[PDB]
Amino acid sequence: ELNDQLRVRREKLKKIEELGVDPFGKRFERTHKAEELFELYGDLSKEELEEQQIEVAVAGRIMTKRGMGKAGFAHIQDVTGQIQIYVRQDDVGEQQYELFKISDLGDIVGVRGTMFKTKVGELSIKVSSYEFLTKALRPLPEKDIEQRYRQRYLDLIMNPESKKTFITRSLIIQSMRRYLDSHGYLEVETPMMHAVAGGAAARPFITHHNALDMTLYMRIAIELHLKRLIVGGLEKVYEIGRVFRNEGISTRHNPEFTMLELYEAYADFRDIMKLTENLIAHIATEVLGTTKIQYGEHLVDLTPEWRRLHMVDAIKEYVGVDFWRQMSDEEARELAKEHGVEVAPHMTFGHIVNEFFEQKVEDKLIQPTFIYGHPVEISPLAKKNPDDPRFTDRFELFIVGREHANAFTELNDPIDQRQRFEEQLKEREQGNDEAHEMDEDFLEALEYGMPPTGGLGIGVDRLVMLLTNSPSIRDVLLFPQMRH
Amino acid sequence: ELNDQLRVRREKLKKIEELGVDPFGKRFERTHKAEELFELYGDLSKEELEEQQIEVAVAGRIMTKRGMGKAGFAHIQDVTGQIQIYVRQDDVGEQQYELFKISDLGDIVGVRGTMFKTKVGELSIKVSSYEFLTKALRPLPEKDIEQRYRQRYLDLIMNPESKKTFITRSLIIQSMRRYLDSHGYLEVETPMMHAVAGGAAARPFITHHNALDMTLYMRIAIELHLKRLIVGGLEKVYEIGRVFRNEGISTRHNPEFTMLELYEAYADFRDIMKLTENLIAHIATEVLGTTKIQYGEHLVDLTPEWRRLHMVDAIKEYVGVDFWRQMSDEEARELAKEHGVEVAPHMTFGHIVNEFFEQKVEDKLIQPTFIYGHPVEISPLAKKNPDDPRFTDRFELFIVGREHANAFTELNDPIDQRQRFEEQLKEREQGNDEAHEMDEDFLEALEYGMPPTGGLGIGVDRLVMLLTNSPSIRDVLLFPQMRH
Ligand SMILES: Nc1ncnc2c1ncn2[C@@H]1O[C@H](COP(=O)(O)OP(=O)(O)OP(=O)(O)OP(=O)(O)OC[C@H]2O[C@@H](n3cnc4c(N)ncnc43)[C@H](O)[C@@H]2O)[C@@H](O)[C@H]1O
Ligand SMILES: Nc1ncnc2c1ncn2[C@@H]1O[C@H](COP(=O)(O)OP(=O)(O)OP(=O)(O)OP(=O)(O)OC[C@H]2O[C@@H](n3cnc4c(N)ncnc43)[C@H](O)[C@@H]2O)[C@@H](O)[C@H]1O
Ligand SMILES: NC(=O)[C@@H](N)CCCC[NH3+]
Ligand SMILES: NC(=O)[C@@H](N)CCCC[NH3+]
Ligand SMILES: [Mg+2]
Ligand SMILES: [Mg+2]
Ligand SMILES: [Mg+2]
Ligand SMILES: [Mg+2]
Ligand SMILES: [Mg+2]
Ligand SMILES: [Mg+2]
Repeated sequence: ELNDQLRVRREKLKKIEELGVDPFGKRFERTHKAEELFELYGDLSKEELEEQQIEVAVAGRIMTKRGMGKAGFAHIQDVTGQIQIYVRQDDVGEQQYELFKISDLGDIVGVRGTMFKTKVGELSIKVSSYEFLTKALRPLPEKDIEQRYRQRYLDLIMNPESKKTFITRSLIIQSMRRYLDSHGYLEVETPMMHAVAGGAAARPFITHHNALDMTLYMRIAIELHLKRLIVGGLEKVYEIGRVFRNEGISTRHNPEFTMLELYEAYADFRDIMKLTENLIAHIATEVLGTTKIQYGEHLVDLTPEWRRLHMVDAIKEYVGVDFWRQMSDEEARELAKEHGVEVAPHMTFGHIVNEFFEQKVEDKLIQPTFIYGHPVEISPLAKKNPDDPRFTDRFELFIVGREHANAFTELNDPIDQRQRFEEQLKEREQGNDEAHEMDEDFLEALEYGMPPTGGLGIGVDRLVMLLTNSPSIRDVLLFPQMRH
Repeated sequence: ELNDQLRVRREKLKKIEELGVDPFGKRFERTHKAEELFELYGDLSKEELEEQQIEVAVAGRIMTKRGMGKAGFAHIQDVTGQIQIYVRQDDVGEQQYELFKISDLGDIVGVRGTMFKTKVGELSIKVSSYEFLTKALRPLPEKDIEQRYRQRYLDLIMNPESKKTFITRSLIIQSMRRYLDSHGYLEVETPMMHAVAGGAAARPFITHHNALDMTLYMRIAIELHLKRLIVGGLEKVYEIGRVFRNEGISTRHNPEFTMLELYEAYADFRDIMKLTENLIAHIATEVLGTTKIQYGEHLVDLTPEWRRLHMVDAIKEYVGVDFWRQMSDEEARELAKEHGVEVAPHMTFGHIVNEFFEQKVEDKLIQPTFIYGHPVEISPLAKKNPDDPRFTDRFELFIVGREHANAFTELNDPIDQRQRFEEQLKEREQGNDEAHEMDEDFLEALEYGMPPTGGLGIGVDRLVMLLTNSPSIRDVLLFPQMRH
């Protein structure tokens, strides 16, 4: 097992050093990637290749190897795929051949040679120069799901498919910045360490600054500092960055994740709905070529315009209870009991409406849907709806049964905002340890005047999951948080 | 007094509501920015303007106001600048004119009207519709440095040159990603919360995950996880993200900053030198239009190729001391005493060489200089130079007397690497509380084989300071860390 093959690999390490070669290599110049070779010469016949003597230089990890006396084959793998190499002793010389023979699966090498096809028609490289680049002290794993996440590098090597999800992830984010940049939004960087962790309902990670002897909280949202920039007059700003929440992991939750937050002065949540469907459609179109995608067993149509549905109307359609009716908190609690909806001590009418939605409705929303009108009690930073103040002009985007975005007509009334924070502090006294805390610096900012604004927050990891048909967030994160 | 002004603004808020207006506004559609207006017709005589009746719609903060009677003026400011508005009671009507009259400096408004020039020919908007958008409860500052950092929004409103710095910052980062993307590097996101804080010599911020009951350290570098991706076979990766160091602030230090870390398989530190100068020169050319820049009292030429200077040769040129000669630790300590170079208990020849450089040489490196050959003792993750192993194939980029980048031919030998960490542990016991920790997970990764690689780390904030002629990092960070 270990120390077994391990001792052998250490032994070969010394043998290589004794042959006057650096077992960990120097720089190496390549001319092609494996895939490029196939694209360019894959359809040429054995004869055509012999007549063109195309010389190339490539490098990669040895994945397979078969020795045959004075000559041998091996498949080396680079970031684009595998290419077979053929090494003959009489061609590369005794010294280089000795290096080929001592080479192990896992070792990394560089080669120069001419393109040719074997009798089975496999495009290969007839090696003229064999360069040893790096000795692998451990063998490639036996070719479990957890190892893929615990040791991502092994996943990337053994499951060539896996890298594609991450390449696509980069294209998704680049497409996102392209759209926002071209539409006038300024990409900014605001603090990730806050005096007060606000902007969302979540438990924060607490830390300490030694030199300044100060308690800091990793940000649970980007909202409050971006709003300060709107007060500052920047008008259109966005930030795609890490957010941290001290909470358990799930197929859709990781303690550190990437969120897009953006704010636009002079817009309201209806404008943000349009921006959201356009942005996501733009991304899907550029990256996948279409807005009609497959996710799990669902055919999801991301083609704008998406469905708009008030949360109360959603509960009426999917459950049957009509919360448009003015009722007491006690009446709402009774309904919750009758319909199997779990509620907490601090909850009143608004919280209960939301619980009805989350527990009995949201998982049925497969096609992109803008659920709007969130009760005021759970929307401390959103402006109340003018017609019915029990609700706010806020919406959440639901796709394949989960929330992908959250946005609102931002609350810019400082007096109302202070009141919302006071109500949140009261909720905390009643058991809601996720309630928003007071932020006087933020209220001060609002007092200098924040224009009417439309704000948006998108879970980038979740969007990447949707567009790559990944069932878990652990599949779109290179190094997801692992349990002890 | 200020207290008096607050009461007044508080009462005006009530009078506006009494006028049936939402004092915090609704969405407002605009057609132009203040600067666009001047660009499109800042020279068009009042005649043509009067004939064309060019209707426009803008919005912004009232910075100045003047006039009495049934006609008045005001200068509103948007993200691009200021534009004078002319409001006449006989045009907008009684109710709207009353709103104009009650409007305070600081309040935000939207207007629709036609372009025109006053007697003095000042481009202005002849208002046809006056929309009150937001009441400022606090007065704008009457037209302190640290105060501008504490309330960045006030700075952005009162000082237009500051906002430009941040717009330029975004352009610099955009230009950086374009270059890297176009040169084949894959943009990735790796963990910011680590089991073991490694990749640099620095004190970490410590935190705790409750549900997992796990101690986590905010990353002090991005290196170790990116190296895992190189083992993973990704070949070219980069990440521009936040890094956290539990240390005091300075003219070029903030507890959380942005760093670019990049790794390229099959390249060495010389290749990285070229990449670094080409990248920075590219960004300068794109953003400033030239590689000739000004920083403080210095004229800095960023045109490649930059000077390459070995640390030992730099000390010889500036201090008159030669460290190429083989010498004992005591001989080095003797030289340190003679030249007034402070040293710590855990220091030997290698550390002392670096102390000579940092204490007597670095501040004089104004023009871009690649200082290379750092002693192995202070380079635990860099490969030793083949000809003189007392030094490593590492370089730091110095410009205007400070370090902007750190890079090396990566140490891919797992056996050597473990030994480097062991020597680091020894130093920690000798008083070096910034010594690197023993990362078994990282060592395991190298044991599967990491190809020869060239790595780079650039302080983005410092690069932004350089290209925006900002004397402090506090000038290029929207919200720099404030003291208590
Ligand atoms: N820790 C947990 N473990 C298991 N189940 C849990 C759970 N927390 C909640 N659930 C369950 O998931 C369902 C919905 O819960 P909700 O609490 O209503 O929604 P959420 O998934 O927690 O996102 P959040 O409400 O915080 O979004 P936010 O606007 O702040 O932020 C904006 C966007 O950021 C993204 N986002 C938020 N948190 C994220 C995370 N930790 N990881 C990745 N993305 C995240 C999302 O796209 C979100 O729309 C319910 O069944 C609930 O019980
Ligand atoms: N906190 C402090 N306050 C006052 N004086 C101090 C100080 N720390 C050091 N000094 C003094 O500055 C001079 C040089 O000290 P050094 O310790 O050699 O320089 P450094 O600025 O600390 O860069 P470092 O070595 O940590 O960067 P790294 O490659 O790891 O990482 C790669 C790149 O990241 C950037 N970077 C590193 N730390 C940063 C930070 N905290 N903020 C912004 N950028 C940073 C840089 O561009 C660096 O090249 C000496 O006089 C020293 O005493
Ligand atoms: N929940 C959150 O993280 C919010 N800060 C996302 C943005 C909502 C609209 N302002
Ligand atoms: N000291 C640091 O932060 C290094 N991780 C910067 C990169 C050096 C080259 N690998
Ligand atoms: Mg949550
Ligand atoms: Mg939610
Ligand atoms: Mg949400
Ligand atoms: Mg430092
Ligand atoms: Mg240094
Ligand atoms: Mg440095």
